[PDB]
Amino acid sequence: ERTYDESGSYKVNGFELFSEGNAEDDDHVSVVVDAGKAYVKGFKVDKPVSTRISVPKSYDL
Amino acid sequence: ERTYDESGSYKVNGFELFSEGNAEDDDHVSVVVDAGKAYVKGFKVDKPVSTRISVPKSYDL
Amino acid sequence: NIMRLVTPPLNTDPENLQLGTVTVLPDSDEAVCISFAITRLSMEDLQKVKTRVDNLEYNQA
Amino acid sequence: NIMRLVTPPLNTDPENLQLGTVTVLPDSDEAVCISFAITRLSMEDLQKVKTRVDNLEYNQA
Repeated sequence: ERTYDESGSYKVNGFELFSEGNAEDDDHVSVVVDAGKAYVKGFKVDKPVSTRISVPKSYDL
Repeated sequence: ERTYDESGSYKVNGFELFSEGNAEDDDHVSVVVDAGKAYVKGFKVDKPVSTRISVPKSYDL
Repeated sequence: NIMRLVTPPLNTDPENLQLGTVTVLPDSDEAVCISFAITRLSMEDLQKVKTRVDNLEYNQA
Repeated sequence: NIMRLVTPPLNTDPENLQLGTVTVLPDSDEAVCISFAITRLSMEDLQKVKTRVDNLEYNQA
């Protein structure tokens, strides 16, 4: 509560976004979010390693 | 952890410097650090007293 | 939307943090990943910004 | 080094806060001391920095 009221949400380090194109599924594009540290709504977040995410490919016409 | 993840290290008051030349040795110069407070690596640090130190004179050629 | 007009989804949720934005090009494995997260300022960085403003006003003088 | 070229020692240790420096004149009791500690900034000071930017961009208009 004091952390959020004093300084709000912020990133300390990490969580950079990169496209890697891993072929887990032809209908998805695989992206890497780096390891990182942040304070979100005043609560600490601390990941040691990167996280893999996938977005669906755009097919709307 | 929170203090250092947020602010970095910082002074609050004090820690001026004065070269008083007190003759405790002929090979050293006496220096006074004035009474001060700081937060360093997230911990709280306080010195209610002007603190004496000395530096060795330069004789290198 | 067409790549000339496509824009990110607008979000106002205070309890989550934005990490960044990713573009998917139309029907392609190609994706462009871009960092935008709320990276912190220390006391020191704000003293550097203060000093830059002192230069901007003296340059204006 | 000679007084024209002398510089303080380059450090990058996170565990310390710099209070200042001492320059000792060659073969003398005299020493020049200078402070360098980062003091904190309050939101009153930061809003004053934003207010200075308003006046400088008003001067720019």
